[PDB]
Amino acid sequence: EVKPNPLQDANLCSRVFFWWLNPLFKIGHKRRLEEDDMYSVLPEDRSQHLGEELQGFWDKEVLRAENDAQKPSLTRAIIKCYWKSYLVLGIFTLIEESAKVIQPIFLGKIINYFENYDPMDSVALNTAYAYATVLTFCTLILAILHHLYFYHVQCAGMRLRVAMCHMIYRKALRLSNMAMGKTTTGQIVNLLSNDVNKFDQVTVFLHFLWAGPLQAIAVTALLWMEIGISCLAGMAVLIILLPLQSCFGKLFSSLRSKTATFTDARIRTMNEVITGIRIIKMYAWEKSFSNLITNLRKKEISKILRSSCLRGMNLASFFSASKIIVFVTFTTYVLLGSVITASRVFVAVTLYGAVRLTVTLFFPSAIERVSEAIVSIRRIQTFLLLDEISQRNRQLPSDGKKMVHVQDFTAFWDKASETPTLQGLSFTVRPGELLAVVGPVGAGKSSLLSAVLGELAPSHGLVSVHGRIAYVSQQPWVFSGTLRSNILFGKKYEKERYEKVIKACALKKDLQLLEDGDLTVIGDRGTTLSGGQKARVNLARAVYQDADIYLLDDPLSAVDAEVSRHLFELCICQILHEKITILVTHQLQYLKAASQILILKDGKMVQKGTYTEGKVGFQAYKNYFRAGAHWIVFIFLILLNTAAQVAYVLQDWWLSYWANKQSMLNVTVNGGGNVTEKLDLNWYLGIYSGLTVATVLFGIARSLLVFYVLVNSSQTLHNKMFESILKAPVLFFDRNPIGRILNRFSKDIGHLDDLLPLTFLDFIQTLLQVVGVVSVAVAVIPWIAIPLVPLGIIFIFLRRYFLETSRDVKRLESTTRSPVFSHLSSSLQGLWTIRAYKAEERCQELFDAHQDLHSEAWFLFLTTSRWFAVRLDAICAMFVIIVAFGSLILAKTLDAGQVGLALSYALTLMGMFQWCVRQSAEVENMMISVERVIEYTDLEKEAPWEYQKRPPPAWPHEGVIIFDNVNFMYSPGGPLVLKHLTALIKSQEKVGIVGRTGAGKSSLISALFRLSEPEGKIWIDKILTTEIGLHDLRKKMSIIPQEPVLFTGTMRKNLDPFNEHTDEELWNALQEVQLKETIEDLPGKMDTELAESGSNFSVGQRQLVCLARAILRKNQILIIDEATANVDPRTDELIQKKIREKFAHCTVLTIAHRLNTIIDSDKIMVLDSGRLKEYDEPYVLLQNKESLFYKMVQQLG
Ligand SMILES: C[C@@H]1CC[C@@]2(OC1)O[C@H]1C[C@H]3[C@@H]4CC=C5C[C@@H](OCCC(CO)CO)CC[C@]5(C)[C@H]4CC[C@]3(C)[C@H]1[C@@H]2C
Ligand SMILES: C[C@@H]1CC[C@@]2(OC1)O[C@H]1C[C@H]3[C@@H]4CC=C5C[C@@H](OCCC(CO)CO)CC[C@]5(C)[C@H]4CC[C@]3(C)[C@H]1[C@@H]2C
Ligand SMILES: C[C@@H]1CC[C@@]2(OC1)O[C@H]1C[C@H]3[C@@H]4CC=C5C[C@@H](OCCC(CO)CO)CC[C@]5(C)[C@H]4CC[C@]3(C)[C@H]1[C@@H]2C
Ligand SMILES: C[C@@H]1CC[C@@]2(OC1)O[C@H]1C[C@H]3[C@@H]4CC=C5C[C@@H](OCCC(CO)CO)CC[C@]5(C)[C@H]4CC[C@]3(C)[C@H]1[C@@H]2C
Ligand SMILES: C[C@@H]1CC[C@@]2(OC1)O[C@H]1C[C@H]3[C@@H]4CC=C5C[C@@H](OCCC(CO)CO)CC[C@]5(C)[C@H]4CC[C@]3(C)[C@H]1[C@@H]2C
Ligand SMILES: C[C@@H]1CC[C@@]2(OC1)O[C@H]1C[C@H]3[C@@H]4CC=C5C[C@@H](OCCC(CO)CO)CC[C@]5(C)[C@H]4CC[C@]3(C)[C@H]1[C@@H]2C
Ligand SMILES: C[C@@H]1CC[C@@]2(OC1)O[C@H]1C[C@H]3[C@@H]4CC=C5C[C@@H](OCCC(CO)CO)CC[C@]5(C)[C@H]4CC[C@]3(C)[C@H]1[C@@H]2C
Ligand SMILES: C[C@@H]1CC[C@@]2(OC1)O[C@H]1C[C@H]3[C@@H]4CC=C5C[C@@H](OCCC(CO)CO)CC[C@]5(C)[C@H]4CC[C@]3(C)[C@H]1[C@@H]2C
Ligand SMILES: C[C@@H]1CC[C@@]2(OC1)O[C@H]1C[C@H]3[C@@H]4CC=C5C[C@@H](OCCC(CO)CO)CC[C@]5(C)[C@H]4CC[C@]3(C)[C@H]1[C@@H]2C
Ligand SMILES: C[C@@H]1CC[C@@]2(OC1)O[C@H]1C[C@H]3[C@@H]4CC=C5C[C@@H](OCCC(CO)CO)CC[C@]5(C)[C@H]4CC[C@]3(C)[C@H]1[C@@H]2C
Ligand SMILES: C[C@@H]1CC[C@@]2(OC1)O[C@H]1C[C@H]3[C@@H]4CC=C5C[C@@H](OCCC(CO)CO)CC[C@]5(C)[C@H]4CC[C@]3(C)[C@H]1[C@@H]2C
Ligand SMILES: C[C@@H]1CC[C@@]2(OC1)O[C@H]1C[C@H]3[C@@H]4CC=C5C[C@@H](OCCC(CO)CO)CC[C@]5(C)[C@H]4CC[C@]3(C)[C@H]1[C@@H]2C
Ligand SMILES: C[C@@H]1CC[C@@]2(OC1)O[C@H]1C[C@H]3[C@@H]4CC=C5C[C@@H](OCCC(CO)CO)CC[C@]5(C)[C@H]4CC[C@]3(C)[C@H]1[C@@H]2C
Ligand SMILES: C[C@@H]1CC[C@@]2(OC1)O[C@H]1C[C@H]3[C@@H]4CC=C5C[C@@H](OCCC(CO)CO)CC[C@]5(C)[C@H]4CC[C@]3(C)[C@H]1[C@@H]2C
Ligand SMILES: CN(Cc1cnc2nc(N)nc(N)c2n1)c1ccc(C(=O)N[C@@H](CCC(=O)O)C(=O)O)cc1
Ligand SMILES: Nc1ncnc2c1ncn2[C@@H]1O[C@H](COP(=O)(O)OP(=O)(O)NP(=O)(O)O)[C@@H](O)[C@H]1O
Ligand SMILES: CCCCCCCCCCCCCCCC(=O)O
Ligand SMILES: [Mg+2]
Repeated sequence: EVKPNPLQDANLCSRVFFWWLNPLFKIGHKRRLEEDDMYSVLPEDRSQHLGEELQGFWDKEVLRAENDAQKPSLTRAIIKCYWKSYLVLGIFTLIEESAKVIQPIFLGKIINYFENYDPMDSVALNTAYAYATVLTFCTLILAILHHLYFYHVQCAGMRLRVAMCHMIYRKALRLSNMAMGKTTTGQIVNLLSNDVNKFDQVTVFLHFLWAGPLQAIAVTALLWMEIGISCLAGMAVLIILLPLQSCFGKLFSSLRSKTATFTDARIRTMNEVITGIRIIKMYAWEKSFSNLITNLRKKEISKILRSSCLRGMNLASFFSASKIIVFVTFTTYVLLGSVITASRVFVAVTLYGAVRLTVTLFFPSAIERVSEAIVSIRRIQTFLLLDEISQRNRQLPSDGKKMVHVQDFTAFWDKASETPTLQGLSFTVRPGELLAVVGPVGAGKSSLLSAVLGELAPSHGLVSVHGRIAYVSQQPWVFSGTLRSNILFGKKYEKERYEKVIKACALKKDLQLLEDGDLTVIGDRGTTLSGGQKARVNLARAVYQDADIYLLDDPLSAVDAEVSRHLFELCICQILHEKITILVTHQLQYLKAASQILILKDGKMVQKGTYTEGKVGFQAYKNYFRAGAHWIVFIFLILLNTAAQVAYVLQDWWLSYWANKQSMLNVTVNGGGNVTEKLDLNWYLGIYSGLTVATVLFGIARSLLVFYVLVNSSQTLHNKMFESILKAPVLFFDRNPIGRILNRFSKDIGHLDDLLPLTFLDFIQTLLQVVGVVSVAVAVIPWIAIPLVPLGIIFIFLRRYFLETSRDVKRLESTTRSPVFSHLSSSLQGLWTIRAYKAEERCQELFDAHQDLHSEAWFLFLTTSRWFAVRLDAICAMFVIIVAFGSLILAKTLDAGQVGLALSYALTLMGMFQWCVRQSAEVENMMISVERVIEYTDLEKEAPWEYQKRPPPAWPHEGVIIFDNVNFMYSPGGPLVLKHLTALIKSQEKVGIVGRTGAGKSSLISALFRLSEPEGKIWIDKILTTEIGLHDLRKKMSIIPQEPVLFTGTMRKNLDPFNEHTDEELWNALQEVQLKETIEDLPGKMDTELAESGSNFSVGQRQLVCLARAILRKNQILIIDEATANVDPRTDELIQKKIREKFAHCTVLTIAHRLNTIIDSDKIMVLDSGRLKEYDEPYVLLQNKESLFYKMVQQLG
């Protein structure tokens, strides 16, 4: 196979340290990874194996439920399948919990040694060394073993996901027709896409369901044994932290919902602006959409700011939660009359930190993921119990005959429907005869196709279909694979028959067309073909695959007569000599190749007659931030962050200093306790309370400020983007697909509004916490700086060596995930022919291969992530060992408080470091959206809407426009389309100027509607067109598009978005233009909210309302962008009467392919190669004596 998984031959040490992954990274560092550089899935992880095992378990569960007469449970089957393999990992989770719980005990033993320091006690030093050895043993167990266990847990989750997908596909291939109608293909694709990924997550935290509450209990016990009932107080706060935060989360969700609605609305308008941007710029309607989007964005940014404030409050609350817990518990401790010591204080601090992280991060996450997985299992289960075809029976004996007969069959697509689709049909088919049903679609040719017991199971009829069915559908379908596979469809390669189809079936054209040849791989979803090829290849599969019964829904209609005649002589008469030839047709040639004709209506068979009857630079970050706020604000922000972290560390430093001062104090004030230098509770307690209050306040302020500045940056960037895009040239929209721009406006902006601020704030917070831990350790033991310089350096290199590969693997997993869904989708389009060919196992194997490839991707992703995690935690464990033992080596220059503080922070460095590195990677990956946003933010814009000119009103005094040696450039650096066009429009005249091409007539538009870029001297109103701004130029030009599109919003906004017409004006304007009978009946009257792009208005009414807007607009000219021809005839007679008296107020120029629309026009601009050779009236031109007019009259018609 491919390079076999080294995990098979990997020994225990290599598997724990992921040593076997080393070669891959090497190649991952040498070049770019592909699918060939991949590792095959393990034999026990193959999709077929897991699918079969879960099939057995689920079938057993179904049988048990049926025996005991209750609804079967999928959760029961999943548990009964994976519980043995999961409880062992729960064993390891017990071990991990025990190590995490008992590490602070040995921390307290070392600190107690420091508390009772005696330089002459060697035995105490040896005991402390042994305690440090046990502590580092525990942290290595925690470091390299939680990661091996985590990889196994994630592998279990991936196994569950793969088995579930195999289950779903196996069910889908056996789904029913009416069930297919009940459930859409989108629902099933969604099941494979987002509803099954939850199983990849729940398994991560499932064991915590019993690990969290238990560990918590244990911690409480230990805490009691240290400080008694006071510990409970701290625990109480932790408990309070569980509901309240969850409660706020609920509120969070609510706010999110509201924002969603606004976003959708905005996005809708976004689509409506980008798809019809040409029209928006054509009509000079930019102000209306601009203000509408401004209002929508303002509301959205208000709701997003509220949600961001809530999330920032949550982050600040968790950041300061440890201090609140410690402050409460130790204030209770001191106020009860006790005296604090470094050992007990820092044991309590470490235990509280561990238990708080567990209880407040893993347990609620475990509950949330379990609930999501439960609802997903419920949905997937109700799909697996979705009614399947009432059991599709293996076909009845194909005993050499072709005896089929239908006698008063009343069974349809939906049995409950009383309206007959097919019945009356009562005939008998004999072996070898050729039949061919021909006639109108009717209501049952599909039933004759499905007469293979597809969807017409006989309620009263009885059809003995014998033989092998070759079904061809209305829409031919081509599956994912190689052209050999689609032609072959499981059949063995037969060269001569393949040649036979290439000659008789005339596929040599396709051989020529394919870019690779006879080895050409069918593209994804089989696109490397055309409709003729898919229909022909369906018939080709049937005839090559030498089936017996051939059901063809008009495949010879699509193909040409040559191939059709070839298959009658060669195939239908000779090769398909003893095959069923059900062929619907409408030409006269397959009508005359047939022997029997079937014509159908609702049910009753009328007759049976015969014939004669990579990274983002500092510029990106700088522009994002300076887009956020003034650099003074950023100086204030970094000062606030530093103050917050300083207060966070100093709250514990105050406890440590109390301990250090307390150590000197124990020496004189405790042992020599007669003087009773009682600690001034007011003084000491006040500084402690002030420090913790300052920590809380500074954390809250920093979180709020970061969120506010980032959200403000997002809002300014979005506003700038809309303003910039609104001024984008039509060239940008022509070059860039609509989907690309819509995606840039939707996904990146959603990122910048939701994910980027939160991730950036979390990364900054965690990085500051890590820096605080490192600085505490360095401050306590300065020599710790010496080994820290190499370690960090190594980390940097390591990071690169991972990322350079990691991104690639991630990219690979993205490109390997969409094929699976497409194959499922492919199965859904052609399920009929899949069941027709009895090819369920082949499609199952193809889906299994697609899933196995994606399983390779997912396995690589999990394993590489664990490799990096193992090395990072090894670095952190090395740091903890270094701190604890360098503390032990000297000890002379250190006291209990400093050692306790430093060790507790080293004991917390691990999780924080993991969070910070992964979050930094996430931020760096997500900043590509910011890069794209800045790219759109600075695209080239056109001339300003108003320049300086500003003509006096009543401007279109003359309406005279001329062109004077213009050399047209359609696109900069493109072809030449107009060279010295010299038209003449008189003053104060109901006369117009029109060109023809989307760029020649747009040249006219550049002169007035402003959409192309003519070079030549242009005289509008005896003033050059150039000096007039965009809108001040766009204002006096009325126009009708090829497709008079309609925009979502009120009816009032569509008729007049600028509100320049008084109400009785719209009333009498629509009655004069006769739309009033249509609009009076509209429920919204004038302010009717239109449907999706004006669905209710007819196309005749859409052109009518655009001409009507122009009429209220009261311009003197109007351009019909080749629209006098694509006019509905009531409108044609109408528009003739219009330019006689109704558009009398607007000038129409009729350029068209409908000659009747142009004979009436006063002037015709004849153009060859896009050039005006002759310019005079049509009447001289229309007769025979004329050059080009006579050519269009002759040849063009
Ligand atoms: C995960 C597990 C949790 C429980 C547990 O294991 C790991 O935690 C360990 C702590 C250990 C003690 C630590 C300190 C010393 C001092 C040392 O001093 C020798 C002095 C001599 C020089 O050799 C003369 O100077 C003798 C041994 C002793 C008492 C350990 C005994 C075993 C203990 C109890 C272990 C216990 C089974
Ligand atoms: C509700 C939450 C879940 C359960 C739990 O947390 C809170 O509820 C707490 C009750 C605590 C015990 C109450 C009283 C004492 C007596 C004391 O002094 C006398 C000693 C002498 C008595 O016979 C000889 O042992 C020693 C400690 C002990 C046993 C407590 C231990 C911790 C315990 C089990 C805590 C436990 C983890
Ligand atoms: C959900 C709940 C939130 C918080 C809470 O429980 C859980 O946290 C507990 C802490 C308790 C105090 C701890 C110790 C004592 C002992 C005794 O005073 C010493 C007497 C004598 C002994 O030798 C001289 O030392 C009297 C009672 C007192 C003050 C407790 C009162 C109730 C308190 C405040 C509890 C409070 C309701
Ligand atoms: C965990 C949650 C956060 C809020 C809270 O619990 C829930 O946190 C607890 C702190 C408790 C106080 C701690 C200490 C004392 C001193 C004692 O005085 C006799 C001392 C004696 C020897 O020192 C003679 O001097 C009387 C009781 C009192 C005031 C407690 C009252 C209840 C308080 C306020 C609790 C409060 C409701
Ligand atoms: C602290 C004590 C020790 C531990 C423990 O007890 C208390 O903590 C509890 C957490 C409980 C689960 C939390 C959430 C759910 C989801 C729900 O599914 C959605 C259904 C809904 C969707 O809309 C309605 O349809 C099903 C129940 C389940 C899995 C709980 C199971 C029992 C559990 C494991 C309990 C466990 C024994
Ligand atoms: C990012 C920033 C880099 C620099 C910096 O912050 C973070 O690093 C901090 C460390 C601080 C010192 C720590 C300990 C002491 C000892 C004591 O000196 C004798 C006192 C004696 C005679 O007065 C008493 O009897 C007090 C002062 C001193 C030197 C601190 C000074 C400020 C310093 C330099 C801070 C400085 C602004
Ligand atoms: C981004 C953040 C900006 C600020 C910050 O981090 C990064 O900068 C660090 C400065 C550190 C203190 C410097 C000096 C000491 C003295 C030491 O004792 C000396 C005794 C001596 C006798 O020989 C040596 O042995 C005890 C600790 C303490 C107070 C430090 C605590 C942590 C502090 C506050 C850190 C603080 C959080
Ligand atoms: C921008 C940042 C704002 C905060 C901050 O930096 C800059 O401001 C600094 C002030 C520092 C303290 C100055 C003096 C002392 C006294 C010393 O006690 C000697 C006892 C005895 C020995 O002989 C005397 O004779 C212990 C250390 C301590 C408390 C410093 C702690 C760290 C502090 C709080 C620093 C803190 C990180
Ligand atoms: C940002 C935060 C604000 C500032 C702050 O944290 C950071 O900085 C810390 C430094 C601490 C002081 C260090 C050393 C001394 C020793 C001794 O000095 C007696 C001198 C007096 C009598 O002889 C002369 O008249 C008494 C205690 C004192 C002043 C500490 C008190 C608490 C202080 C001010 C802490 C305070 C909360
Ligand atoms: C940052 C925010 C501002 C408010 C605040 O946090 C949040 O700031 C904290 C500082 C605390 C005070 C510090 C020092 C003392 C002196 C002591 O006695 C002195 C006697 C003698 C010297 O020995 C005088 O010369 C009495 C208590 C008192 C006033 C504290 C009270 C509580 C206070 C006000 C805290 C308060 C909650
Ligand atoms: C972070 C939170 C906000 C700020 C704050 O709380 C915590 O940080 C503390 C800094 C403290 C002062 C620093 C240095 C000393 C000198 C020393 O000795 C000289 C005084 C002498 C007479 O001149 C007699 O001691 C002790 C007193 C004093 C002035 C502190 C007072 C309390 C203050 C103002 C606290 C303040 C409210
Ligand atoms: C984000 C950054 C992480 C790293 C870092 O900043 C923040 O963390 C700070 C901790 C600082 C030390 C704290 C305490 C002291 C004691 C003092 O005692 C002199 C007494 C006498 C004998 O020399 C004077 O004559 C000497 C200096 C020293 C060791 C600091 C050095 C600078 C350090 C390492 C800082 C370092 C750049
Ligand atoms: C790149 C890294 C930056 C940090 C660091 O490494 C390199 O820079 C080093 C400088 C060292 C100090 C130098 C001088 C002295 C004087 C001495 O007083 C007795 C003097 C007597 C006997 O030496 C003369 O003969 C006490 C110790 C002290 C303060 C050192 C402490 C450790 C320090 C801070 C080291 C620290 C780990
Ligand atoms: C804690 C763990 C320690 C080991 C380890 O993980 C962490 O550290 C990682 C760093 C990786 C190396 C980075 C760069 C090079 C480049 C090139 O050699 C240049 C040679 C030239 C440079 O100066 C002269 O020597 C070839 C590859 C090599 C050596 C990488 C190999 C794999 C290494 C050793 C990884 C290894 C698994
Ligand atoms: C300490 N910390 C910081 C942090 C940041 N934001 C938070 N936000 C909230 N709401 N709650 C928290 N507890 C929290 N914690 C952590 C710790 C662990 C993980 C964690 O769940 N998992 C692994 C990786 C697993 C994963 O989440 O994908 C890690 O990187 O530490 C996340 C954040
Ligand atoms: N999915 C379906 N659900 C219900 N009824 C259906 C379905 N598909 C087809 N029908 C029935 O069949 C009718 C369509 O005519 P059909 O028998 O498919 O003609 P045809 O095969 O399209 N003929 P031609 O186009 O000339 O090859 C429908 O109007 C229904 O009566
Ligand atoms: C304490 C953890 C810090 C993590 C922050 C990331 C620091 C990365 C510094 C190097 C950036 C990348 C250098 C070029 C290589 C690349 O293309 O990624
Ligand atoms: Mg049909």
